[PDB]
Amino acid sequence: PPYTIVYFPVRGRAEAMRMLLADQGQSWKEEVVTIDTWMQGLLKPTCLYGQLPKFEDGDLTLYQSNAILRHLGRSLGLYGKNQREAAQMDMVNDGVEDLRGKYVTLIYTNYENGKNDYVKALPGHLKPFETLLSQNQGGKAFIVGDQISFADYNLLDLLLIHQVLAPGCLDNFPLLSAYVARLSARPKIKAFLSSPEHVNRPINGNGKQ
Amino acid sequence: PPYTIVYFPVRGRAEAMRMLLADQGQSWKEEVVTIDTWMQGLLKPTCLYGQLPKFEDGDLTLYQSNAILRHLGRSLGLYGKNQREAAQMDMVNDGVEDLRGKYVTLIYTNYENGKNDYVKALPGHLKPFETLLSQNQGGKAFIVGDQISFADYNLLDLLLIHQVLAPGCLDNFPLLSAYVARLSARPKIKAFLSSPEHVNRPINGNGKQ
Ligand SMILES: N[C@@H](CCC(=O)N[C@@H](CSCc1ccc([N+](=O)[O-])cc1)C(=O)NCC(=O)O)C(=O)O
Ligand SMILES: N[C@@H](CCC(=O)N[C@@H](CSCc1ccc([N+](=O)[O-])cc1)C(=O)NCC(=O)O)C(=O)O
Repeated sequence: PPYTIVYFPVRGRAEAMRMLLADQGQSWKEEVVTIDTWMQGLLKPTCLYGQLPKFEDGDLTLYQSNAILRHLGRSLGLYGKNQREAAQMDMVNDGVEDLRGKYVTLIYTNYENGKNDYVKALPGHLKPFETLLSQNQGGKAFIVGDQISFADYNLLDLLLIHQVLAPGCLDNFPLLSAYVARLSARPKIKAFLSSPEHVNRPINGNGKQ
Repeated sequence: PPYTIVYFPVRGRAEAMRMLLADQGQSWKEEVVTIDTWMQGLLKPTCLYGQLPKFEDGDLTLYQSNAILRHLGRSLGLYGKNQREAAQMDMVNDGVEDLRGKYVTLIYTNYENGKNDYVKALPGHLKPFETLLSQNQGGKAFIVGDQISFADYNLLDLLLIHQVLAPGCLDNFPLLSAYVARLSARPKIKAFLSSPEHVNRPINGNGKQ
């Protein structure tokens, strides 16, 4: 710390790290970049991969949303208790990111013509996570183990935006449903989900959700 | 241990971990799954995400190539000397994974009509790595720190296949060129890169490269 988040005025790839920080009682500076400013072409070229979010831990400057989540999980005790749990949380996060990539393409490239096909293919993309919970204390604890990890925050965030995109996508996934309701109930999480910062912030940058 | 790689008869997303295991003097078993066997649909459903590669490390089974690479780095000491380097390495690997994703898209879904555009845009995608090396000991060591890490193996593999796709794409990147030659010169990698198993394995599933 101190933490600073440089990103567009949307939840997108910054919301999971925001929940994580919040749930851990951490504070951070918010450096919002409007599309207008972005198109000026002054910030983009100074970005490692020419993209946001950009993360600053004071001395360390980072890019790549998942790399940032992993850094936070590792430097905050949210990365499992051993090497086996760490490997599994990664396997989980990788799956979360694959689905997120598809979500983004849909939202920004073919919402109208693709949504119908997306929602229909969604169940087969959620099952792997339902299966992971069943194999872990009947799905009573977390995605991996019994302690909140950076992978949970990413998964939770991914499931929440999908419930918005398709209201009943978790109806056939008991474990995931309760899992979502539970984590959301967590004091600082529930509070984060109701804060104006979050509430007023659009999920995506094109007004689609 | 022991180590077992379950994947199609190609290098693709398994060559980097193989090269990694090779440079560490480690041996492993290969369970080659053919296209005809995969089409039977017996194995696919047993995969967490319905895809390969599948990795077995003793009683630990893993899916997702980058999760597998991270597991090996952590367990074999190829994940930096501290948190700062670990975060930096994930930032690199994620970058490598974004370009790999685009590479696969070109190869499998738009090779003939998109290659020109891809190669023309490639310099912009390689610049970040050149930059990363110049900021680390002037670029005489590795991608992050003074010790080889899982990120190097993934980047090295990606760079090698891009030289096959676009001969001389590293001509305008002195650090990245010398980097490849340097790492490819490592005795164990030098041997792997010329080993029959590696050589006899096509780069991708459709023969295009
Ligand atoms: N792998 C990278 C992917 C980053 C990425 O896609 N970044 C987008 C923003 S998230 C998606 C997004 C797009 C637009 C808005 N907006 O408000 O206009 C918000 C979010 C970006 O920087 N785009 C700028 C560019 O490439 O030039 C990661 O995980 O961090
Ligand atoms: N994010 C996952 C992506 C995995 C992936 O794309 N897997 C492909 C194989 S690598 C790309 C590939 C495709 C085809 C061949 N082939 O020989 O026919 C080889 C490699 C797959 O399992 N496809 C089967 C399916 O989805 O049903 C990861 O990083 O591991």
